[PDB]
Amino acid sequence: IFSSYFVYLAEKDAVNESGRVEFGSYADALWWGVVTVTTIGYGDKVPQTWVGKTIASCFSVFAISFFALPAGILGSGFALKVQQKQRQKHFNRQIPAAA
Amino acid sequence: THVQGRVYNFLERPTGWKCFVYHFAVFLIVLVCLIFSVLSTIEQYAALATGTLFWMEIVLVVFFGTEYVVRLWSAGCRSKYVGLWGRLRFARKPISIIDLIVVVASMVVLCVGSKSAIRGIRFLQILRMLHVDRQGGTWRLLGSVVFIHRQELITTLYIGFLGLIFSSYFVYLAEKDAVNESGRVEFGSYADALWWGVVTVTTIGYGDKVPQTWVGKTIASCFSVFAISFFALPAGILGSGFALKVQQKQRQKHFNRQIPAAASLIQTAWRCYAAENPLREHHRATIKVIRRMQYFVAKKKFQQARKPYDIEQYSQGHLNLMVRIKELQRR
Amino acid sequence: THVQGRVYNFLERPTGWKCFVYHFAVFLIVLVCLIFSVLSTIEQYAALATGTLFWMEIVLVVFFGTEYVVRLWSAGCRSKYVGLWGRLRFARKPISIIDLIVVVASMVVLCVGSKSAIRGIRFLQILRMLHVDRQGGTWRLLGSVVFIHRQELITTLYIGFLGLIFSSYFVYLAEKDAVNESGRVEFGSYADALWWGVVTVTTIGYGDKVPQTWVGKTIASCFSVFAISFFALPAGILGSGFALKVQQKQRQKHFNRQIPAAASLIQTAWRCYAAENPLREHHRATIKVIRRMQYFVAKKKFQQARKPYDIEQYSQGHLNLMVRIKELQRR
Amino acid sequence: YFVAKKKFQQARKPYDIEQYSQGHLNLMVRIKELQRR
Amino acid sequence: DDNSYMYILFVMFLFAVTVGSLILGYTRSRKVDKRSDPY
Amino acid sequence: DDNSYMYILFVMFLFAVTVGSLILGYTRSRKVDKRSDPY
Amino acid sequence: TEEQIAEFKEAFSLFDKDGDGTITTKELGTVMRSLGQNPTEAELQDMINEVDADGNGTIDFPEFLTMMARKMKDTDSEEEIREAFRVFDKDGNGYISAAELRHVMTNLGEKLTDEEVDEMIREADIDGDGQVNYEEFVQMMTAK
Ligand SMILES: [Ca+2]
Ligand SMILES: [Ca+2]
Repeated sequence: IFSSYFVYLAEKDAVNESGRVEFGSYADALWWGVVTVTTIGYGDKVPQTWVGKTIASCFSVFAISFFALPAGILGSGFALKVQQKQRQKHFNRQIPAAA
Repeated sequence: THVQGRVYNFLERPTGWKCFVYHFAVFLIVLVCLIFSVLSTIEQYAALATGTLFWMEIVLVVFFGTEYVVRLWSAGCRSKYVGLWGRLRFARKPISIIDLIVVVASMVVLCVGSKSAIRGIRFLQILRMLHVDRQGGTWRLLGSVVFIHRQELITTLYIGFLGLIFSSYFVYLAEKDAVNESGRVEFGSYADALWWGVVTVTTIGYGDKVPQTWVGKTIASCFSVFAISFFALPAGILGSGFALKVQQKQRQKHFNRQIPAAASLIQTAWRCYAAENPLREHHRATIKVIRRMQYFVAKKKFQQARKPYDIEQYSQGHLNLMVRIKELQRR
Repeated sequence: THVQGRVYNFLERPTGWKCFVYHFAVFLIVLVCLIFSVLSTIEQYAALATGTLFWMEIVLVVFFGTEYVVRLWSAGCRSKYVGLWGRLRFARKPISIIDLIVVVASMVVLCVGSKSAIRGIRFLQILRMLHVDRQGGTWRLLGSVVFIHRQELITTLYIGFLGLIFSSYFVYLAEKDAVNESGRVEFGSYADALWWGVVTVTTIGYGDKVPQTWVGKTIASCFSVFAISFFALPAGILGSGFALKVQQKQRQKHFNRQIPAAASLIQTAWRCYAAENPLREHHRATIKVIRRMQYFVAKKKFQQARKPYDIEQYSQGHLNLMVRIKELQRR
Repeated sequence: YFVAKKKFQQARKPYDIEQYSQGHLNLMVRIKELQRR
Repeated sequence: DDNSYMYILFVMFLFAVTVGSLILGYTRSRKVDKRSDPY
Repeated sequence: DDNSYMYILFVMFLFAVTVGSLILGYTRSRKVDKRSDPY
Repeated sequence: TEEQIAEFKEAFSLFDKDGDGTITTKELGTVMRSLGQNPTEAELQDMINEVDADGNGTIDFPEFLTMMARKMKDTDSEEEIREAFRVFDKDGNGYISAAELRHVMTNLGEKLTDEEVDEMIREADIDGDGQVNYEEFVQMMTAK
């Protein structure tokens, strides 16, 4: 929300190589934010002014980390719950043979 | 003193099913306001943002301008700061330095625009998202997980930035004079080749700049694999570090529950032994009932303070070891 | 000998709040220099890089040309090498082989350009980033984590490169003769289809080459999922491996603290027992004070050598087990 | 016999990730010294 | 920009769900005693 | 290339923060005894 | 205990070279230096940091008497010295040889003299073998 507003302030009036303006509104700059925060990088909207490329660099690294976080989090969490079912499923086998 | 302390517990570090409403609702009002503000730049939905939005902003700064003074006046219920000179160190708390900047700067921008003016309202309307998340309970997690893992983060950022500084210079030497399919030169300067380095080292791959000469594609391949690994490293590092700190808070939060229920048993067992000496006789005939009555409640609370652990199957290294010492101890 | 050893500890493996300044400041000077060097290729900011930058480079090589000789002369304070013939194995240390190449090669390039010339200064000005990170404490971590995990890395790189060699050949067979939307043929050769394989196996996706025939899109889908997994594997592998080696250094670094405080207690307790026999009488009247005095300081240091562990809640498998043996042992 | 004694102590003391005694540091000794009493 | 209000509304609404979950967590919290844990 | 100095300055400055943190770590280090640990 | 609680106070204020009730931590850095120690001021301030439980630095024995009234021989400080052998133990049993005990005695912490460390393991190696057991030492340290 923050750093995809500074890009729009840096790129509110600047045209492409083909005569159109990319960052026309805030929603265009936010489509860009979601797209570049999840590392898609379609390539429809690239900031052309050299102020906006610096902000895109900073926000790129410092938010690609925090959006790539839940993959590792749920990857530990899924392999720790099936091992917590293969404890109680063995403990359900142990009781009638200890009876 | 009652009222001031109640108001502190209500506005800061809040608790109770209605404080939630208040705070989250102030936040949802901020969110509606910022939504209309960002829709005021679509050039086709700009008619919706009329002057009533501006007066809904001036009543909003009217609300926050007394909200800050309420939280300032209700700050003297703290042992860390008292009075008026002590309360300045309450305004060292950076959420309050952010909030003061928000309310006074938005008031100053609204005054000059009422006697690029509306553009400054967007930044000081984005900033009001941060000040309703109280207690800073999120940044304290990240600022400690990064500090615990400072060695590996500094190591992989140094190696990745060294690979980016080095191998995005060889591409520029391999592509200093070569044109695109459309008549322009991509890698004109070093900064173009470095924009490329950051972009291809974080696996974005926009596609504005691709090396055309076949020397540069080999270097791009090598540096691609051997630095995509070192820039994808901190995701896994902080992913372990975040799930290891919340489990280190759910140890001490259970250990803070165990202690008053390991106090309520001993302090009541001494009471149950003190039946000899605390008409003064039939008043002592009733206390032997209650000192045996509440002792069993304390006994239930102590067994409920250790048996529910939390990830509750963590006895899987010491299954028989907790019993194999005690049965030896009984012999 | 004092001076030479002091200079060694100062230039190499340095310590103390001022050595930091010296080293990091030399590094920041290198960084300003490389910044101006890479701005000398923007074709619009090229006026800033005048000849005073070249003379700031020749005074820089003047500074490093005596810095290397200072670190060479201050090398004889080491047990590994002495004198002049021994010091050649000090120049086997690859940071010094890098530094010698830097200073002599930059001097040689500056001599011929003073009697593509300025272009060689950029590489030998990028190389001076590496030589101020002393001790090689970063590459020793990575070169051991890769060596510990050699099996899984070799396995997944073999499977991923086999999938890349195989399935980026079927795309070329499916797309050998097919034109783009703009009149060119993308997959002309095998190397074009392999550039595509590396690019799409590391999830870049530039977009210069997309398979157009509907046979090739299916193969691209299959090989996309089933090799993106095996190329995203080493991030998680090295992410575990880096956070497991720093915790294996914070074991032995605490165990190096525990030993001199487990020596200072026993060596002082023997001193406290040796009160019988070390006017010679009142001099022995004072030593019984000090042998009981410093023993308590050693006792505090030994309990501060084991109770602060480090991730300090690691007693969560053996909570009652450290006490349930001792209370059995007292019976 | 002494060569075999050296080989058996070289068969258990080099473990492998060789600092895995960090849950049972004093527990391997606190049973044996109890066992000697 | 025909349906371009939708993007803004959706991103702001995901942010709102996350912040609301944070506030529920802090309110449904149990105690706020700063220094009473190891004593 | 209007504001094109900014990109170079920013990337080089992030590298500088990382290398400075490395140097602080090595200086604020405690000892440099090579072979004195297991003896 | 009745015969030692009087003449000990003559040695208690003996460091100040006066009659004041002062442990004289500022003058202890001269008294111990006159005895032949000469420590640093950091270790000197660390002495009364844990020796004097009051907290001033010079005392009329609240803890200077309690330093004397801590025999360091009961079961509250007999296992903490027994843990100091366990940091040096290899393969259990308290294997510690005379060569290894001399190796650790003359090298680490606060070192002994050679005339002290040469005869320190003498009564703990009465059998003459390569195992100075800790139980044979703390039995000698039982009266310490
Ligand atoms: Ca005095
Ligand atoms: Ca005192």
